[PDB]
Amino acid sequence: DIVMTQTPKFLLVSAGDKVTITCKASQSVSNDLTWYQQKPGQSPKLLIYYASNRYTGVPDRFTGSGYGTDFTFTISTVQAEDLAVYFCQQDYGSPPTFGGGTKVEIKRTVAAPSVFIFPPSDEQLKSGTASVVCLLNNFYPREAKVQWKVDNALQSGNSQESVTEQDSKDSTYSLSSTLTLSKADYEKHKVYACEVTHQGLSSPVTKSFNR
Amino acid sequence: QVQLQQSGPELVRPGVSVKISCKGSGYTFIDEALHWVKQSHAESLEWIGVIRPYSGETNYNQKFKDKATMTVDISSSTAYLELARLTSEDSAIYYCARDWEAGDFFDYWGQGTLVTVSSASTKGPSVFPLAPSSKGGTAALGCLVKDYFPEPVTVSWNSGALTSGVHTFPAVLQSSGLYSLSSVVTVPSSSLGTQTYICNVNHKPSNTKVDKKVEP
Amino acid sequence: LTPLAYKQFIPNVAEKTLGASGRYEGKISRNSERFKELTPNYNPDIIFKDEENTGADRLMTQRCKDKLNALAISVMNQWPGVKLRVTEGWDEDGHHSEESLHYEGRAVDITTSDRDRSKYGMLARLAVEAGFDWVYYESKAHIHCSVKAE
Ligand SMILES: [Cl-]
Ligand SMILES: [Cl-]
Ligand SMILES: [Cl-]
Ligand SMILES: [Cl-]
Ligand SMILES: [Cl-]
Repeated sequence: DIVMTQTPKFLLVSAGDKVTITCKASQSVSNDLTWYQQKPGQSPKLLIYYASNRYTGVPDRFTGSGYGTDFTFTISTVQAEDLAVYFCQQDYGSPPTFGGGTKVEIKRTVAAPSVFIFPPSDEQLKSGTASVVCLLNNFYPREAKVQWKVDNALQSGNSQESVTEQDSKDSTYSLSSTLTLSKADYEKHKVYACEVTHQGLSSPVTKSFNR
Repeated sequence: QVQLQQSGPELVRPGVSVKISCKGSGYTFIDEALHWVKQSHAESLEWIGVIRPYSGETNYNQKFKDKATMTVDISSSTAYLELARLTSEDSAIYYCARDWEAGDFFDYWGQGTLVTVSSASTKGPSVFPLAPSSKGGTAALGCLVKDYFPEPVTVSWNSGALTSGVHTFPAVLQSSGLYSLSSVVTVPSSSLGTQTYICNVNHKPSNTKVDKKVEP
Repeated sequence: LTPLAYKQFIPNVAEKTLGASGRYEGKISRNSERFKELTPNYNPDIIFKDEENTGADRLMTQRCKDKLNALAISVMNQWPGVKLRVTEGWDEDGHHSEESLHYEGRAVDITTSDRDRSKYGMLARLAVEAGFDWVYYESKAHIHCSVKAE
């Protein structure tokens, strides 16, 4: 089976700059090389086939080259909407095989998060657990410190964070941190605070509520 | 408009078989080859095989010879992939995809069917409001979709009417072995009681559908 | 007769050069004055896939019909019960790299009716002998043939 080695694994690039991705086959595969783009959540979308032919409607900024083992995919002037994993595929040999992919991430100016906190619902409390949610909305870059404080005590081991894929319009991220306590523990304390440190903030932003 | 519509996500026990479906519309079904592709953590994308409805010819990747069977029902424009004797290595997204007779590469893909192989029972989510209390130019609200298994869940707002400003976070696996996520949306704060906000949660493996109203 | 090899083109020069099918003059669309130069091929012994369900694949130049019609005969002679098949002809909707001769009704992608890929190298040779100005074994799934402009 033909092995497709794709490099690099990851790319960080500003809107307007060039992207160069390489795929090398373990044996020559003519020009039987296809490039796809998979945006987050979505099925792959075909961009280039026969190494260099653009599919119907694919913008001019995407090109491809090569014949034999070594193939080059270029985005001439990368756009915000171009964030995705790109994959090559050969079909010279049977079975068709794919490369391992290249993730293309956008660099943009610093953007501070807007911060929001949400107490647990009464509905949830009825059931014996309290989830407290802190939301960091539309920020860049991804690195952020989110600290929970209960009656001004810094918590650890009782929260989990999740981060969105980069937004295809504004190239920001968003993050949720969820603090999970038993109803009993929740009811022992008054002040619940989410404290956020981020490069875009002059100093840490705290959102809080009193139970 | 060419469309490939696949069947929903599947929780399946090890040792059992699963049959998933792909219905083609917007072109002459019998005329084109239909391919199946597996996407997992382990191996990125792998081609499983192809079925040619016009001839009934099948070609399998040797790696799936003993795992996969491809069939088609011309009368319903539906291709089927049966995966037998499932182990955890079969957990993955499975896509169908068509070629257009330019070569064995694929313009139209299904949306993917997520197959989770596990002995655990399905569990549908509890859906809790993330209540706004903002009266800044913008308010945030959401739904906590807590304690479900397996993946995936979908979340829409106002039945797909609201899409801008929506963020549905990747699920996290809790220590309990159950998933949890939040879906949030920011809305100009003037529109809080000028528009109603309902999150529509679907967890197909448990046949759970919740339309939860989020209010101040 | 010797089959063409995979990815072989005859003559051994680029399609749009003078010794082959010559220059791309420009896209013909349904309103064109040049649209009148295209006429439909309804040869009953040629299968047209008609991907778009418009009949567009049948519209082609005079020279294209002549060569295609010759090929239809030689295909049936080569493999009794099998016929020439056209997968793509004139393109009104930009399904090709720009400057494709499909935009001028001067190029077809072809198979045999039975979609037996092992026949396609021989089908390509038949296309050469039928007088197509450029023949390219472009993929396992089809042969690309074109003709000079009128
Ligand atoms: Cl803020
Ligand atoms: Cl915001
Ligand atoms: Cl930081
Ligand atoms: Cl297992
Ligand atoms: Cl036949």
